[PDB]
Amino acid sequence: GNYNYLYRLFRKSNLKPFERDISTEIYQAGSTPCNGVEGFNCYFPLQSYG
Amino acid sequence: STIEEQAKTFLDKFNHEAEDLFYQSSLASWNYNTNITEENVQNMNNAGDKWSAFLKEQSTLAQMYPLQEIQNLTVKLQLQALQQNGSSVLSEDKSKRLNTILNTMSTIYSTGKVCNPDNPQECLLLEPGLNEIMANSLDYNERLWAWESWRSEVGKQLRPLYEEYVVLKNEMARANHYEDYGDYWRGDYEVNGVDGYDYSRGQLIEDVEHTFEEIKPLYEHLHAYVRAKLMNAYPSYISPIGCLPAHLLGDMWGRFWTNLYSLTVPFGQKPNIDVTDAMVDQAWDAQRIFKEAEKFFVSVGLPNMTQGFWENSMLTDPGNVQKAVCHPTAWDLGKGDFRILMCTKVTMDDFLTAHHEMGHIQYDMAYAAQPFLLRNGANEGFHEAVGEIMSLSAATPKHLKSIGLLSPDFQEDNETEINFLLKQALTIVGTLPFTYMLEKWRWMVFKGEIPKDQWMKKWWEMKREIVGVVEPVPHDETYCDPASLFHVSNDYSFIRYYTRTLYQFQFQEALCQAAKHEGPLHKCDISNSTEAGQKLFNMLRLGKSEPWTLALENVVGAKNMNVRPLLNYFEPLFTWLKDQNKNSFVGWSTDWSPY
Repeated sequence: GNYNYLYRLFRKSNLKPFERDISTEIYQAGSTPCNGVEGFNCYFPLQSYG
Repeated sequence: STIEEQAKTFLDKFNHEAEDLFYQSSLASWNYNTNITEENVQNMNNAGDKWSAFLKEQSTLAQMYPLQEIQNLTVKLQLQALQQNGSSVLSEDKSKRLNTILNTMSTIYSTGKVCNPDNPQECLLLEPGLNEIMANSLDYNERLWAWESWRSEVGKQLRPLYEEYVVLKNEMARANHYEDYGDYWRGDYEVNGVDGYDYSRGQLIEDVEHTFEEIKPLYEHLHAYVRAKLMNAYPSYISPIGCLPAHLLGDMWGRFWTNLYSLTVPFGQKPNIDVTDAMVDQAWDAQRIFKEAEKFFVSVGLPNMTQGFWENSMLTDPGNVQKAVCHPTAWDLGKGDFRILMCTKVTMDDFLTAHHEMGHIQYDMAYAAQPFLLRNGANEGFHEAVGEIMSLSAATPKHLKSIGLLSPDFQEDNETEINFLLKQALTIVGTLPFTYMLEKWRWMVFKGEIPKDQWMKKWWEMKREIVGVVEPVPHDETYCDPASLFHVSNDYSFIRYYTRTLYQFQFQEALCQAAKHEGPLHKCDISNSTEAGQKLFNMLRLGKSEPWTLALENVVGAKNMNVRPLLNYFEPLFTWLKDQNKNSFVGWSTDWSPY
């Protein structure tokens, strides 16, 4: 398994044409604020490929 | 911010996180099955433990998502398939004892012991032994002795274990906010949340009973024919009014009647359609067999095999250099790679088993366009039926003579057709009443209709009334007869085979009428028909995303499970059986126990 290539999966809005994002803040799907740690609706934005 | 978005996010995360683990587990299992070493078993055990830990971890987060505030049917089905508690809503000691009982029953059933009396040796395992003694022998004494020993030594010894197993399964089923374990097993065919296509969980029993009521005449005629042909072999052992014994069914449990073809053959002077010797006379191997199977599949409309299918499959037994299981299995990795593990010989049965495995791989590639929670067949019988129909349609003499196996100048006599129909009957319908009786017994022992005692009594009375089998030796209330099978001693259902049998004839009739073919169904070849292939490909893409009723309506046009295709298929044989049973007695009677 080659876990060197990753991809962004969770976002809060659509991206603009020819846009590049560097911030890797955790996604929030619920009303509960994510205090920098994972939880019920607090997931990591970057996901690795196999 | 709503529940639907969070549910979709969790589902996508689980599907993206579980695919790699499932692929690693499948690769470890493949390396274990293709190479028996001390490291492959450890790797497979570690992969299984990791998969179990991941599945147990990704269940509490899924249970928190409510199901009564969901408008999407696919998300609801995926959550229902993911929130399956199973053996989690119980106690620690209870679950540990249940697992211990399951493991010890599995070990006792897998090891086995013959231990013939007055002989300090020859106590063999499930290896070659009483199997061929009960399959291809004509001696009554040794068959009766084996049928008594296999049921008395691996019988009452597991009676309290089986009782505790049933009690714990009923407790687990009732603790999961559901009905008894029988209802938990019947819930596999449950369809809810769909208007018009809804299928009640209790309607399956009524449908099975209505199909069996119409199967009854054909099975009675077949049993009468088998008894008439068997009376000439065992003089003063079977009455033309009584029922057939248990140890004279060509099987340890009487499930399959394939070994009775050599004794019930009407035309013994007419050769069969075995083309095994025709392939060995020229250059033929497993590679050519798989190429011909791929050519047959692509002639209907199915896509070709993947690139990794021809470079990773071990279609040839490597020999004594390494140990590898030769059991035909269809591997569904889930990442575009599909391979078949089978030591394909140049025999005839392997020719159809290869087509069965190829149909399995085709169904896998068809439903691989869905999330991980849906990459499976509609029910537990469709995945096998998709390959079974192809294996049945590929065993026709017309296809063999079109490929180049059978000679073009070979005449199609009716004796060979009658023999083939009788063989198909003995190998298909011979297990339907037994399966029905076993499933009804399991349902009644799990629901609570049967008390703690009088299990074997009701078992034998049903095997005498419904089935035409009678025990040669009377058994008391202490023996454990029904636990002599593999599905009962390892927690496996049996209605899947009955559903596959009731669906294969429907699928065959549909694919034959979609190609504008005239004549009987037993000679209808599914070849050079793009419309039927396209319909089958569109139907296989549903899987678990849509209910099985919609799939049956799209592939056939019916919303229930009908048996009329089976009658239309067996009519050429049913009429012959009626004409042959004119000077005999049809059916059987009770109160004829050979005591």
